[PDB]
Amino acid sequence: TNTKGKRRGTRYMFSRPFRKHGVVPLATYMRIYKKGDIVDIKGMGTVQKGMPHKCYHGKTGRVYNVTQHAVGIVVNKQVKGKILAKRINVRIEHIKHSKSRDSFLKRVKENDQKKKEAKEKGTWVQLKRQPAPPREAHFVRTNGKEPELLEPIPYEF
Amino acid sequence: APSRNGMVLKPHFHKDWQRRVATWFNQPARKIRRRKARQAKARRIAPRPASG
Amino acid sequence: GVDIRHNKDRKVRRKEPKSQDIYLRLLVKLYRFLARRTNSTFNQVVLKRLFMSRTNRPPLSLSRMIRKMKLPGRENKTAVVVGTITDDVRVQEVPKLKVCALRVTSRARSRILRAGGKILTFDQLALDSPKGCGTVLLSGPRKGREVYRHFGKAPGTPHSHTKPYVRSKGRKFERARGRRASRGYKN
Amino acid sequence: VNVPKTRRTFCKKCGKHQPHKVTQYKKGKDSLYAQGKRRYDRKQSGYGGQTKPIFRKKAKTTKKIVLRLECVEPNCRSKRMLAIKRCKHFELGGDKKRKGQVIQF
RNA sequence: UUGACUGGGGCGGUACACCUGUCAAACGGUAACGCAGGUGUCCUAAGGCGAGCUCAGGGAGGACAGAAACCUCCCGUGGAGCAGAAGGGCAAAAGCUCGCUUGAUCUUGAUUUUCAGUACGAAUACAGACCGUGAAAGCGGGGCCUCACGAUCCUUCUGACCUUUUGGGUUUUAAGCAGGAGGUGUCAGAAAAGUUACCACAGGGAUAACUGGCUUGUGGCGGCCAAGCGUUCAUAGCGACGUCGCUUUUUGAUCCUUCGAUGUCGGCUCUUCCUAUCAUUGUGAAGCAGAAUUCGCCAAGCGUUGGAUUGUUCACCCACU
RNA sequence: UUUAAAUGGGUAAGAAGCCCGGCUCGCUGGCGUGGAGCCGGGGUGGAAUGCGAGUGCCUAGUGGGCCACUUUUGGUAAGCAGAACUGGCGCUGCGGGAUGAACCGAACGCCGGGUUAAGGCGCCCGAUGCCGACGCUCAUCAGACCCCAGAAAAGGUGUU
RNA sequence: GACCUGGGUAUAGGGGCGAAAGACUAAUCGAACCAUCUAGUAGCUGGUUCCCUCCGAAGUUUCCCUCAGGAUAGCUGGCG
RNA sequence: GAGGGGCACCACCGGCCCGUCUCGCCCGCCGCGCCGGGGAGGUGGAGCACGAGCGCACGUGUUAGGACCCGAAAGAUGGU
RNA sequence: GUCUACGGCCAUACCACCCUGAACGCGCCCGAUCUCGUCUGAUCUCGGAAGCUAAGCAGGGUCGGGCCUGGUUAGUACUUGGAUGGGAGACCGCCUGGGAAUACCGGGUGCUGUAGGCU
Ligand SMILES: [Mg+2]
Ligand SMILES: [Mg+2]
Ligand SMILES: [Mg+2]
Ligand SMILES: [Mg+2]
Ligand SMILES: [Mg+2]
Ligand SMILES: [Mg+2]
Ligand SMILES: [Mg+2]
Ligand SMILES: [Mg+2]
Ligand SMILES: [Mg+2]
Ligand SMILES: [Zn+2]
Repeated sequence: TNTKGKRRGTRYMFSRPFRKHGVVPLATYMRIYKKGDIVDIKGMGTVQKGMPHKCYHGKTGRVYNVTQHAVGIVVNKQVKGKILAKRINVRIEHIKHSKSRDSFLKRVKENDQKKKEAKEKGTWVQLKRQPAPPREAHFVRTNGKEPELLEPIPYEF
Repeated sequence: APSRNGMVLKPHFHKDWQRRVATWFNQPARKIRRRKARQAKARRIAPRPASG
Repeated sequence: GVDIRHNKDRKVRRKEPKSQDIYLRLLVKLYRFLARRTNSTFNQVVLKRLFMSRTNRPPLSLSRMIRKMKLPGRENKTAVVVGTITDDVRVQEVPKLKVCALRVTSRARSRILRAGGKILTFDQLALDSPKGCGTVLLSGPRKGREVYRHFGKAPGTPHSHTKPYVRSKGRKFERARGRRASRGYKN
Repeated sequence: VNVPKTRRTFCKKCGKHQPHKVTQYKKGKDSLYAQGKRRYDRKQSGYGGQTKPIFRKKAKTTKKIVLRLECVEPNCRSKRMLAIKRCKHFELGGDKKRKGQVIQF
């Protein structure tokens, strides 16, 4: 019916984007992945060996195995009525470091150095974040001039 | 015709087994019958030991 | 109308035993009085185990009880089990521990008493320790049943270890295809 | 599909690469007195007719051709089976091809 | 015994196992006898590794030599090639040429794909061997990736100085264990020709042939525009190229109702209804002299026959009006 | 197809974390290198909202569906054929749409008082029996309330 | 007249007899009638008997000579 | 506040037994061998890791039996 | 102020053309006896140091072409959610939120690591 073949709906996503073809740059290979690193999957098109599947392109998993040319990644995959932790072996060119935790690893750094910064000074800094509050009762100035009158323009073709 | 996890069974009832059924309703009445056949024999060989 | 629930909302525990044993009903009337009146959680755990099934109240061998009471600190407390105490043949000597159970077996209660021990019921447990103070309550291995090793994923599933229902263990009984790499596949 | 006459491959007897004499595998004289031939003879015999299925709905046109590698170094004589993906025409020792050819059809 | 799917069935086709682009609605998934095609192979190199090289095309020159022969220089981001269908990918290259080779070998698990998260097939990351190639880093366990294939039972061959051959030995044989092959294309795999109007049963309105219903392509009947025709003169009468509608008296299309039955053509007999008016009443317009016609309007009151051929509906002819 | 939304998909928002010192290794190797594991130690307030959760066994019925917005394929079209998302009908009464499977409101234990939703208030028929406001419209075929149950191009010195 | 007819007699069920219609064989004939195997089989139609309380579906996945049927996952309830 | 011992169960690491595979050396003698036993790593098993079964009763589910009830067109045996 | 060897990001780095280039270097350059490779010491390999900034190479220039970035296009086009909104329809407006792209115009045109040398 609808051709259950690997690399099927990937006319555009296993394609190098535009005017970035050629042999791949070398800092991609000089990336260091350890166990528990949070990596995100993006299959390229130049390297043919370790592309995961189109099910995982765009998703983000965790490293449990490090090999000579690849990395074992456990990702969550949505099958019909449940998710499953699938462990997929992906070569090193199709992954990169996900920055998705690195705004949390900055504010565990600047939180604990600021926690003891008030412990030595005796204050109540309240380092837990709040979402965007309603605006402060401010006081606008209209110094000298007048608010400009605008009116809806007529219709023309 | 089967279902979830169970035994895979071969019941030997594919034959006319209801004409060959044996009901042990006489098995009390055959135990007191073969007791009496031991007693009426034990006094027939009266001095000789029973069970021969 | 109010919400869109699936109506769980009927808790499916036990509020009384299905057993009609009148001695066991007197223990419940002893301990559901204690559970609502003594502010101890010992008498809530003992009371909910008197409700439990014969399956959920497994037996406890006499060698686990002396293995789980030779721990540091347990030397002069009481062994409590809502369930039976069978003995181990495997054990050689028995200490002088103090126990408490529904129904210790005949050989096990001969061996505790020779060694200087003391069997209690839940009646004279309640008069000694009403709060449950100075007790080590134990349980038998409730997944020790043979029933639980047929439970799992499915025998044909890969990495299953699930013991199929065969009418006779042996050669020619569920060993050919789906069990070895030659005859078809191995699961 | 053309394979060469000899081939330097692994032999399981000594655990080395050492050359082999590769020929073609033929099926063989179907022996009497095998267990399923003994069974088919005491089943077919009598009244009842043909007693087992005879396959007639044939579809494939080729076969998986298999080679037999024969370890050439003496007092080893280790034989084994090696398969190839299926082919219609199978040469076995002839005509290595060269690309400087006037080939004209 | 006489396959299945099927806008009823048959014939046709294969949507029956599979791959590419689209449908598909920017993760993935997604149907139709949807669209555009493809597969049951080919390859000892078109596998492997290293080296050197650059392609299609164009410009400008060179004896014959011209659109196309070979030679040279310049430009040349892939417009070439990569066995074949497409899509993706690729330039000191995955393409061309050359030198070596056989990793297209041995072995155990795990993971991915379809998926029930079973199998096959295909694949990925390893590991332990033995090897190839390269100065080396390395790369390599088939083809640049996405397809190219196949259970149980049976058979055959190979493997160990193996296991069993029933009281104990020896030998042949047979059975085993391990993995290759000989197939199931209806491709998770039966062993298979019709005919029935002499026919039978269980059903099915899940499903045709009749009406009715939705639809109006088609058939019909109408308008709007106006290049023209009408001696002249668009519109008395017509009217191309268009374009908007109505009707359910055509035929389809669909499959809603009916398969424990709605009696299926035509004619005869008989009543009513409609108007999109052939005639009769009252009228307006002509390219209306009169006569006769023609085109509109109110209008269904009242009429609309006798026959030959044909089962005819329909047709066609004679005659009356 | 260079560019490229909205909607959408994954992940992270802590003690299973952060840090320090030490020991193991047959892996790695200029290196007391690298990385894994292991032991001991140090300090918990780490988005908003809501909610009690976890897990096992046994298991019936079902495997003809249909509909409506929105997005779509085949088709001239269909109360047609086929998909996507959500709701509903089937399984479901009630108020309204006169009528009704699916529209609109709202879901239902048995009753009294109150108030509304959608819809309405000449009379059938509860409620405008308001001294309701401003205009538009004359039909010899008037118009009259989602789905929805009848119309188009074109035209009018008819009136605004 | 290859005529009509009585009684006697012969042929019997995959058999009989047929100037042939698959006609006729005891109102039964493209295979009689009686009894038994037999309560044969049916994925197909029909029916399936008291009350109240609580929870409450699915018409989709994958495989099948599969398409009016099953098996399997989902959905449910019951027990904990 | 904190600390301690931690049931059952869950997850993980380690070990053990049987089959196979690679790698290796040592040990024993009812008799010195085409003998016996051991090791270290990886794997296959419905295993061990201080036992939970048995018998009896009931309820539910499925299966074989006429199998919830009724229903064919048939096939066969022996007769009239 | 720049370079050489090796690099990272891979056009703000490329492309066409025109100027300038001290000192080190890079290079053109001069030779085949060896090493090696050619139809051809042209390339490739090997011996150098007689000349040269002509080229490459490096700076700078062009109302340059691209490339990068920004306005404008534009709250436009689309779109979430909503209505017993309009319309015979096709389609449309509003509500509640999100929000592009080209022409046209403006500004930039390599940044850096390791190691060594010149000034
Ligand atoms: Mg609504
Ligand atoms: Mg020379
Ligand atoms: Mg030479
Ligand atoms: Mg030279
Ligand atoms: Mg220069
Ligand atoms: Mg110059
Ligand atoms: Mg310049
Ligand atoms: Mg410029
Ligand atoms: Mg919207
Ligand atoms: Zn050999």
